[PDB]
Amino acid sequence: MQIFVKTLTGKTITLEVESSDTIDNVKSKIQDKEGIPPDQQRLIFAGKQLEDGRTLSDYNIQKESTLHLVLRLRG
Amino acid sequence: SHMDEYQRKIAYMYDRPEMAVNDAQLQLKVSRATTFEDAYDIISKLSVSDMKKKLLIRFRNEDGLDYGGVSREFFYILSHAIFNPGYSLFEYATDDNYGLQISPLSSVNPDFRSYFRFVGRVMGLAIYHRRYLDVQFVLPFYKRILQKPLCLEDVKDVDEVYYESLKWIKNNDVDESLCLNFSVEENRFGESVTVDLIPNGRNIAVNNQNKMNYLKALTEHKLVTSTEEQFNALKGGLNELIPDSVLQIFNENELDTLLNGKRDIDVQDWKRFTDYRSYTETDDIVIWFWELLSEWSPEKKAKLLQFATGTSRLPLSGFKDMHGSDGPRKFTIEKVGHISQLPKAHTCFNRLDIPPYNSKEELEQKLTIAIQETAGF
Amino acid sequence: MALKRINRELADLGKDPPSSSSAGPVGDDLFHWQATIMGPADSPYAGGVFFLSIHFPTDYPFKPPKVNFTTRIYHPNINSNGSICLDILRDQWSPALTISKVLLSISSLLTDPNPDDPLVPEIAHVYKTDRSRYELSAREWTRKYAI
Repeated sequence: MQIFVKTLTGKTITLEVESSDTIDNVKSKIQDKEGIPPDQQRLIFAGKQLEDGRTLSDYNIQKESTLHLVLRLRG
Repeated sequence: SHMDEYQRKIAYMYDRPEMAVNDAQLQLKVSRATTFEDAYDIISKLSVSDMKKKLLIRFRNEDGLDYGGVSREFFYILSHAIFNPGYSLFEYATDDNYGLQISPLSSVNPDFRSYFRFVGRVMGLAIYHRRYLDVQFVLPFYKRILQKPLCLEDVKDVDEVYYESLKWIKNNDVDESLCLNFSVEENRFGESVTVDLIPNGRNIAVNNQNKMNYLKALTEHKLVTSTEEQFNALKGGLNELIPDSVLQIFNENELDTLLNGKRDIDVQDWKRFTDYRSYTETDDIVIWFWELLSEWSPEKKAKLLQFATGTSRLPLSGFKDMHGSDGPRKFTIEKVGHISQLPKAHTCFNRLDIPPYNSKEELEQKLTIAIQETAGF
Repeated sequence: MALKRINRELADLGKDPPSSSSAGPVGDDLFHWQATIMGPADSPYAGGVFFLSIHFPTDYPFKPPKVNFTTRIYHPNINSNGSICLDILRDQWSPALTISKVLLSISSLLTDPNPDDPLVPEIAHVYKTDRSRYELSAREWTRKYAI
């Protein structure tokens, strides 16, 4: 499927993933696309923070789901 | 390639019949101590025909050969003098991001137009005689010189936090809780004065249907309207030598390269003006780090500088007057972390944490991998 | 915009104070505030009072205010000078935030220090390795200086 992630900078990114795909796979894809380390990525959907070791279907993520992504860096 | 195009443009520009130097030599003697005063006394009275002749510069009581080096040193000193913020002509865009821009307070002088025309003449003379300054303005300045439209994104090159706030206002809805309206409070020597972006703008709150006009007015006022007369005088002085039909074949980056040459970061100054925590100047890690920096390309040095200090720009006086988030803070190197971990950085403190590695090759590999994601220059 | 907002924030603080943290202008200068923060009960800084100096930039609310501690505090995110390395004041700042949210964030930081912004690497390492020693040192410093 296709999901949309909006960052703190307002950038909207489309990710081609599946509901059965794990959170680790999505974080790895995000790291490949933008270089954000999986540990520094925080994803929020429907008031729930995505955690490693689970899948998108575990968070009731559906077609064109809107997620909030925040990256931690700097100092 | 980009370099080939820039070289072709430079050759075409200097091949124009309207930018050819004469054969007579114009002497120009300035004392080293009073460079700014003598330079302003001489340059601000020369004619356009005189400024197009060969520039021969002799420092007083300093007799020597290789007049090219003497002229380059004179231009370096003059550029570091006229553009120095302490002279109340230009100013850094932000304390922790050193970007020169025309200071709005410079209007306090009875006649700033003469000084800014002199600055324009200096820039035009530097470009005309194939000599380089050593300053680093902001991109909106170069865009203004070339007469390009300025938009919201241009505020990113000036101030990051201001641009982020403006983008937040653009994206998210603005409610009545915020006391935002069409007015700006500018503090000039203690007293604060209110400037209205639009007529009777101090009594017009921003709704959800006006925030676009508010952002447009704020961007125009911050980038252009606050420095109209001064920049007009500066551009008149600049175009007194270089016709506007010549500057308009470059862009905001090729003009920067033409004005300041290829940008490089000095390593000796960096080593002389740094401090160590839990480290000594004779430690193996420190000397290996300095050797690696010595044998490195400018792009990767700029990447490391941005990774450590948070920005790739330096103050007008090197690493001596280096500022942090709070105040002055020189580049700091500290021993922190386990051996396997990558080197870390603290940008708001200008700090670099390097674990105590065992071999120089491992240090180089870890440092390169750590600075990979940073984009410099 | 840089004065109406400050007046609104001061009026709101004067209407419904948090009853723990206080803020107010020093003398008559709206661009320089002093704030008082009470030590959280569930933290080693319990029973202490801390003073903060807040400078509002002329670009407010587009630029965050500068907050500096005055009383010395043994914390893994506050250096000896007093600078606070807080995310809400450098990265995640937005015009919607007020000056009370900053005080609440600082009071919450005094409860759970963030080891991912180690402004003081030594104290951060002690906190991450030996919690008891860090807590004892924090309590000793609070007793010595905060009171």
